[PDB]
Amino acid sequence: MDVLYSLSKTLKDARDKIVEGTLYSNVSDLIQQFNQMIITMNGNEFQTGGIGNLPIRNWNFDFGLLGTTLLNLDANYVETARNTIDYFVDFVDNVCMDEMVRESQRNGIAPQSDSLRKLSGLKFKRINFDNSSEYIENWNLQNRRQRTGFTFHKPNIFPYSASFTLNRSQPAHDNLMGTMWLNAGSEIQVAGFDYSCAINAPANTQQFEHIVQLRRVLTTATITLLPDAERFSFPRVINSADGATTWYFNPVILRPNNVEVEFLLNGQIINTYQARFGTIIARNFDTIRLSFQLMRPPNMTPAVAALFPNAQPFEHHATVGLTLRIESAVCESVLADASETMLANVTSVRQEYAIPVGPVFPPGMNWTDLITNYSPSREDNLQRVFTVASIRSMLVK
Amino acid sequence: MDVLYSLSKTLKDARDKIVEGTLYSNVSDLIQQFNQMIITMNGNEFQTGGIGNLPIRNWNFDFGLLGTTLLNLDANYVETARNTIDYFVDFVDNVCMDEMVRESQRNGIAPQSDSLRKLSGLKFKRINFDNSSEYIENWNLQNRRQRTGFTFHKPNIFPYSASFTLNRSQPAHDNLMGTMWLNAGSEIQVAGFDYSCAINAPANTQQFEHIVQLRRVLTTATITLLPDAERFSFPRVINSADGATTWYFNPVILRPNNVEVEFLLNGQIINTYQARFGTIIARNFDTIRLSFQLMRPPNMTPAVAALFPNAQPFEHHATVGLTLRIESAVCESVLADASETMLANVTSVRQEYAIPVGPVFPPGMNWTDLITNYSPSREDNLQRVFTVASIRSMLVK
Amino acid sequence: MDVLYSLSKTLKDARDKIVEGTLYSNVSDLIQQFNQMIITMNGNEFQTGGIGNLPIRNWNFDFGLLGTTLLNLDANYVETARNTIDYFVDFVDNVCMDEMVRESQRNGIAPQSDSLRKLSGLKFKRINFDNSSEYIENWNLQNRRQRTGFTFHKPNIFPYSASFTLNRSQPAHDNLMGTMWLNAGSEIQVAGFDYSCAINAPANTQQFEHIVQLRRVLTTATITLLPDAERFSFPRVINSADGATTWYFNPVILRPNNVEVEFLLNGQIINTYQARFGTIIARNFDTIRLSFQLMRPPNMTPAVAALFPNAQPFEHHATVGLTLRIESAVCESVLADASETMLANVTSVRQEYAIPVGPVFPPGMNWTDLITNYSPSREDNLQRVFTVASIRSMLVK
Amino acid sequence: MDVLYSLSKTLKDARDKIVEGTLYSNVSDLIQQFNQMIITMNGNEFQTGGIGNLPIRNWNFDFGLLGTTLLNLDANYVETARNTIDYFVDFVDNVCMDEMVRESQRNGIAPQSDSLRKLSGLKFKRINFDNSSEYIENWNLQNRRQRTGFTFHKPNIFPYSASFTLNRSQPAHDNLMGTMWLNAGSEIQVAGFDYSCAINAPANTQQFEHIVQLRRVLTTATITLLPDAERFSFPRVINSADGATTWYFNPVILRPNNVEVEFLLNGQIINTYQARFGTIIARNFDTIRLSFQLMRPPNMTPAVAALFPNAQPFEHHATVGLTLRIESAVCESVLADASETMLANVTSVRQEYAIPVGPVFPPGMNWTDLITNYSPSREDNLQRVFTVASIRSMLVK
Amino acid sequence: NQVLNDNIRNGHVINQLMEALMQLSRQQFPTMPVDYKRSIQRGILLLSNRLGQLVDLTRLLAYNYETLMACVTMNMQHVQTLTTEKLQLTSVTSLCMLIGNATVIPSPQTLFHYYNVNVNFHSNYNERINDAVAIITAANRLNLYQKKMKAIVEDFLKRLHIFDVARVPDDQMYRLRDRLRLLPVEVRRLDIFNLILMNMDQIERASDKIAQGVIIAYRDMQLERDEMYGYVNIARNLDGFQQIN
Repeated sequence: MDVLYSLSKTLKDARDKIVEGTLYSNVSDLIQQFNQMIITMNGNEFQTGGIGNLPIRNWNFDFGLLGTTLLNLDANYVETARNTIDYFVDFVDNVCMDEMVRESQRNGIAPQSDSLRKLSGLKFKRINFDNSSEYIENWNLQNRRQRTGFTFHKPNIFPYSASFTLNRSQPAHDNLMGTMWLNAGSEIQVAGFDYSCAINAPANTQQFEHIVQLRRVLTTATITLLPDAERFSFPRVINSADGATTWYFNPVILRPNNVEVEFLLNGQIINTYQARFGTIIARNFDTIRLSFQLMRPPNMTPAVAALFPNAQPFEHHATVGLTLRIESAVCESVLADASETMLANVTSVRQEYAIPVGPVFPPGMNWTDLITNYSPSREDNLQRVFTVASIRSMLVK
Repeated sequence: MDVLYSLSKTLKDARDKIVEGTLYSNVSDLIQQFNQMIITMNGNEFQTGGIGNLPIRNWNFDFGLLGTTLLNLDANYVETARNTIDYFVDFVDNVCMDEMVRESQRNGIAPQSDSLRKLSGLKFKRINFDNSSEYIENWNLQNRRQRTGFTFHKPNIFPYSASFTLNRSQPAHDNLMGTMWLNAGSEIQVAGFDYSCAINAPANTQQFEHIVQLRRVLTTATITLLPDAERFSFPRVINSADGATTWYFNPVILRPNNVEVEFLLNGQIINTYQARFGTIIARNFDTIRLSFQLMRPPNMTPAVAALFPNAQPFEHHATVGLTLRIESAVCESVLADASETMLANVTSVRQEYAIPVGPVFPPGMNWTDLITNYSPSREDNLQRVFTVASIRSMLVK
Repeated sequence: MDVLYSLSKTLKDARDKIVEGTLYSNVSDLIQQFNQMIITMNGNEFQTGGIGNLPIRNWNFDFGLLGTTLLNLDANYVETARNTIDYFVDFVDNVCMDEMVRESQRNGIAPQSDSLRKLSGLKFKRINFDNSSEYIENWNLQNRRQRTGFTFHKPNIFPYSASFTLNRSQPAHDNLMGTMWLNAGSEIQVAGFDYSCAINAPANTQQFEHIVQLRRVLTTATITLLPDAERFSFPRVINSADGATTWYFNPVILRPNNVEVEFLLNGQIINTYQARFGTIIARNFDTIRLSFQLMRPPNMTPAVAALFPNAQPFEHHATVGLTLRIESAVCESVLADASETMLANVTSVRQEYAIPVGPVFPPGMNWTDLITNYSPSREDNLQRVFTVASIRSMLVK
Repeated sequence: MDVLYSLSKTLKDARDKIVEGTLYSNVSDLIQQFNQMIITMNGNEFQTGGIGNLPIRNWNFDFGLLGTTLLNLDANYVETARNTIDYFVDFVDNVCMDEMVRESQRNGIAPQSDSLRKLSGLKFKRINFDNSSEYIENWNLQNRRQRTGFTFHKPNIFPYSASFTLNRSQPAHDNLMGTMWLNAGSEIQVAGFDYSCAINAPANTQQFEHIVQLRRVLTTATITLLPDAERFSFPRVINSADGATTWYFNPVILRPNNVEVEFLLNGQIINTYQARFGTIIARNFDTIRLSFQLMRPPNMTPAVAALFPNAQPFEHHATVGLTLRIESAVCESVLADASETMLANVTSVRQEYAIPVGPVFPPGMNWTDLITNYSPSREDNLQRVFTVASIRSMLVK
Repeated sequence: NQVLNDNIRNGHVINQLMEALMQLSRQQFPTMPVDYKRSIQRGILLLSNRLGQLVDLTRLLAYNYETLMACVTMNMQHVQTLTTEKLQLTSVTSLCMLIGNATVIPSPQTLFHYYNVNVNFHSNYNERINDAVAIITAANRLNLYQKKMKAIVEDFLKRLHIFDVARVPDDQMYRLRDRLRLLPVEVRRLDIFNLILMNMDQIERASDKIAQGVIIAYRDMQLERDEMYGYVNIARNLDGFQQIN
């Protein structure tokens, strides 16, 4: 594996640092590394593909080496080189792709393809170098074992979930109390509604709560917390819990009272914020708990008083809400986020080559399904597959 | 051109790797490269400016070299160097800017300035080096004809468009049916409304559709698709199609029925998703088609039934919607996105120096106008101009 | 590829400059080039054909060279040569044809055949020369990147389109107003008709407009614009828009009033001509817009007055029209035209050998279908395929 | 001038015969010629522009030579050359364009620009070579003076003219007799009409005649002559000669009787054809005379008899016509035709750079205006300007 | 300049040496009689200690070859010579452990002298080549079907000095021609022959002693008169009677 990596930074730091004119010296340490490779190769043969609409190409080697004591590289030098690189390019592509679809369960964390199973071989280790590509940097540390980790923008930790829970309801659905929410990606919006505007509630206050359990711990999270859930601030006709009928939601929004956000880790409060809107830091957590209340306004102008009668029908439904967005965070496990193309690369290669559904990943590499049941096997396969996608993107985008 | 690049990584990997302390051996491969330059230069003259409020500064060359002696770097060594770099800095700036304004129809791609036309000269080529800066990496590969590529977060592919289409309307605008939308940047929100709540529609279902044609193909796109269009979920007073009057929109939202998103490429469906909300991958497409329906609720509680009478007036307007956001994607053409400063750099330099409107770019480098009529000439000029902005940002931010 | 080219100008500038008599001195610079080839060749084995009804002939080489002796060609010299050329002729044919059928979606712009994939090899490049054949001249410039360009007589830019648009109609189709046209090849004919002869129209003038969007920009176009559309100047019985019935068109022609032709590029007017018939130049455009009016004659002799009553039935239908023909133009993309045999050569070879429909080109290389959806892939394949056809026509017509 | 030419076939026969591979030998006779140039140049400062929107790029010359110390051209050799050609390319363009606008009455047949006035200089004549480009071939022969000449497909000899002549008319325009025609480009269509169907005409035959005087003699013309003028075979409402009213033309077509076409030169019949339709040759003429008659049918079936009464009203108007098209011809003077891009090139460069109207050419290089008053000055300027356009098209299309 | 190079590695990065040693530093073990490992490893160490210096050796050559080399015009493809050149490991071994802080290089004057020679030589080869070619080609369009073979070749090689012909397999000399008879010709050389041929005819008849053939008519024929010869029997035109070369 680590093998694979090199094969690339080799070419990039190559197809990049080797141009018409450059003084020699800044490549001496480079040329060398390069050649070393060629040697190890030439002689051994390779097999690529064999599944679905995946071509089956064969490969051989025997390419001259490279000059040493020159000075300034003449055009002629380049072309006689680019022609030798373009075989490795078109190669690696066919290599990544081949091991970017195979999956195993017992040991689906390691190499699979007849291409790679031969790379982990010992006579090959003669290449590994310059491991500064964020992903490999993390692959290794995981191998030896330790505080791994990655960087994500608007991470994708919440499987899509859009639903409601009626804590008080009746057939006519004319006096409900409960919550409705949308958990998706890095965002949570939750609203608590009470058709009665806490008219008969103790202290004229109705308590609400929304708990979200992450499938993986997030550390060093920068989070935006804002009052109100715009998504649940408009009139809706919704299906009943049993699907037998539809109810009407006609919200009027009040400020959430006694807002308390807790970021817990294994049941323990790690961070807690009381009514603090704006930017907050949650340093280590696997659960978010949002508690907020609807408090019936003790003083109301006529226009307001008119919305909240002492008796039904309740036509304006008091609603309070919160919006929470994880802008950035670190996770010890790979995840999809709003900036990295890994998930899209893996999903795209599989779709383009009509790769059959396997035993590990959900059909279509569906993110919601994947994160909902993020088993150790799916994570090991995902990491292997994401690391390969990142190696590929150094050369082919 | 490639020339230009070096001139920078030269300075950065310079103004950075050279400080009071370190051993010579950590820059031996570097010092060299540097000097080589100085030589080629000294003796040659350059001139820049002469367009708008842009100065017309003249530059000359004949500078010393550098000790290949010393084991360690003494402060005195630095200062006698920084003083020589600060002429190249203040230079390059005046160089980038000069060729970051001139545009052309025929060969709108190639150089233009009396400064650069002289750089592509052969006697200079002796400089190129370390081309790992994502942009140059791509400039080259394009001069050779190869599958290029870039990386963007919340890309800016949709020219601003906010409008509606009334499929059924009448003078009073009291029983309309149609769609309204907002396409902007990387996001699309579209709502389908039917004032009659499909009372007389076949199967009590009204079909809607929204098609968006990208000006450039996007590949490896990670996309968030969510039901509902919050932007069109509130009461509005809108101008009529002919601008002669205003109509009232009073939405009540229902879940979009039979949602189908198709990502097409040249008329062919590449990806299709049926009612899948959350994160989805669209691997290669130039068109997005969103189809969704409003289905009159077959079972309604009294409160709901009251909103949808058998006869006009229709006072609550049934609305279904979708929201689609392209978080990240790859494009073979340069584009503005939510993270890169290229567009802003180019636009800012032109604004600061009162650069007159030219024959290629729309006034003010207006993004909507640019992407709406993204001609080959605008793209070649944009790429040249974006690549220069990226070279400049390595030294001057 | 470029390889291929030489192989020909080699033979032509050969089978042409070599006959019973001529002095050696007219071929010294030639003979040489020739031999060089032979060498590189013999020793290597080839295979051509397979796909469809195309024989698979195998080719070996090992031909002795020439003489630099005789400085006055003797018949005997020729024959011992022609016999060696006739193997290369009958060869190349079988070579062109083989790569003149294979298409590829992904990277279907480069070589495909087991014959050519081996030609682009490096050890062969030792041949390339005399690239003055208009097509290769352009192939190269495209490889590096630059304003390419070809020359065409009566170009074939308009996909066949013959239709009408009724702007005012009614079931009886006895008082229609609209336009009918024929766009095909390099010609456009459009007529605007108003059964009422603008009797109730503002200023007794009915405005018409016809817009045609080219799939590729044409530059340096010499165009003939004439008033009247002869094609729509005679009585017709036409199918209704819905195909349910037929209407009667009985035209009487009047001069088109306020004729304005605009040649636009990306929405901008590049050339505009007001009522100018004859020869006009459109220097760069992707769209043609023809605007013209029917103005009811303010003064009419009895015979004319009788054709245009104040009330229906309207029996003589006032019609105005325009005819526009692009005699010649330049396009950066290959196109079919009225003089070049490229399209016909490619289409003919495929038809003769019963080549199966592939993934790129429409069935039968149908021009209308091709130009209607002229994707980048179709253009790259078309150019490759047209360039090969042109190489072949240097020897085999 | 002739100078200019070389500068190109130099580059074409260069950028074409110089590529990675070939044996030196192919270019020995070439390389030489090339260098010779460089020498003569280096050291001379050149200025281009200074009018309308035409940049003013200045050019210096200091370029190396071309070693002749090689057999097979190594890639490195090319690039170090292409880089030197691309300065001459981008140069010549700016050179052609500069002298492709200025006009002079007195000596219009001569050079103008500060760029070219310096080229005709003597010290430069050391270059001239390979003058086989149809246009230069003709430029030369014109200065020593002799039988010059060109080739044109569907030439453009007829200024647009569309009109009629009423030989018998009256206020009501109910019994007219005359001709109507369209002369444009290489085509003539003429119809003779007699509302009375020669009822009172001697021998019941009405004679017609159409004479067209060419502004230049055409030789070796291949011409298509067909009976009938389709353009004048349909119903029309036409403006009266004085513009005061409109008349009605309702044609019914009969075969033209006693057709005689005469191609005259200085009043002498050079070719005459009696009723010969199809392809005819007119070998040398400056005038075409078409004579044809309408003969009242001596025998008529009832349906025919009904169209032609003995007394007015005459409702079906007997019409006979001819169509003549010059497919190809040779002219001693340059002309626009349906294949060459010269006129379009000159017109396009002037339009693109907003070149002001000058003293020689009509506004917009209008062809009809130009050919209508084709003075010696306009022809000399046109030839100079067309020859330059042809030199330019060898490199830039 | 096809001058087969070699590892910058070798060059001065030397280490190969350092590695050649480190690998040696761990070969000290059993198997057979004692008078063995003892003697063996002891020798090895003498390489090790000296390694500090052995380094220097690499540097030396590295440079020298890498230097000298430069001044060589004569391209140099790698071939399997037919002759060896004995090298006694004796000397090798000496050089090895026997070099100290010595440091020598090519005297300036020395270097030039080197260039100069290859130069001349080259020039001669190239030149004679042209001299050669020119002749042979002429030899053919002159129908001088005779020498063409050896004749020219002999002189050729001689002027090249270096080899004593004779011992040249006959397959070689001829094969040599076969290759020569396929090249252009120094414009100079060529350009002149073209000249001579064009005038050739003119000279031949223009001579005083010798003319082209005579005709026989057995027809009392009328003698002609020409100012320069008086009453003579010439005739600048033979047409109407067979020709027998």
